[PDB]
Amino acid sequence: SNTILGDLNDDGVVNGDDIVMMRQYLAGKTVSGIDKNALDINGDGAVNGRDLMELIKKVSNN
Amino acid sequence: SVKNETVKLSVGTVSGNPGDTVKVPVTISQVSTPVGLICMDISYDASKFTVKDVLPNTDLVKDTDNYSFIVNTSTPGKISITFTDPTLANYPISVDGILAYLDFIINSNATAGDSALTVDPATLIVADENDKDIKDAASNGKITVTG
Ligand SMILES: [Ca+2]
Ligand SMILES: [Ca+2]
Repeated sequence: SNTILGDLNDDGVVNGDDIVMMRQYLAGKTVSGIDKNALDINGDGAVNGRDLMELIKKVSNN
Repeated sequence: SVKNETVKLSVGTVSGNPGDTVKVPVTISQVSTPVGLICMDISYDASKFTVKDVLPNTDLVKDTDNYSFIVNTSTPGKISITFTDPTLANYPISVDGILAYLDFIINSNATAGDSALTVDPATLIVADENDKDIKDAASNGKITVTG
């Protein structure tokens, strides 16, 4: 029931805390409290640096 | 992308004896549009080599204090390198040079001969500061084990 694009921690907002999770996840770290369902931001089937790129864009455009 | 250039990500070559630690570079060339994003995977023979370090060239990869250069080795025999400009403007890659350095440990019981370092061409991504595709091209490297 997380309907906010890029809200990896499912706290209602999209900010640098979600960027931290994406970065830590891309490095292969275990991210506690992460919503794995929110990682594929551009809906292309994979979770990679282009989802981080999109996430950094969304924050700057807020 | 307006230039319609093809950026090439190349992996270098190195020779070493069994048990040696060897350094091989990863280079980017034919850069024209400022690059804000790079995703690339490098495949290696896990039975022969163990990843020791994957470090950026800070004279080219800036803002590494804010995690612009991410490394993932969670998959056997694969190194995933992600470069992103955290500012989307201030720290792009705009010249040809070395992107990173790969340090491998050669298994002491490794056999002599070449072992390719392959850049996955289907996962290679290169984009500008607004995440727009830049045409990419992969060039493989290798490690020559001497005996
Ligand atoms: Ca959030
Ligand atoms: Ca994606």
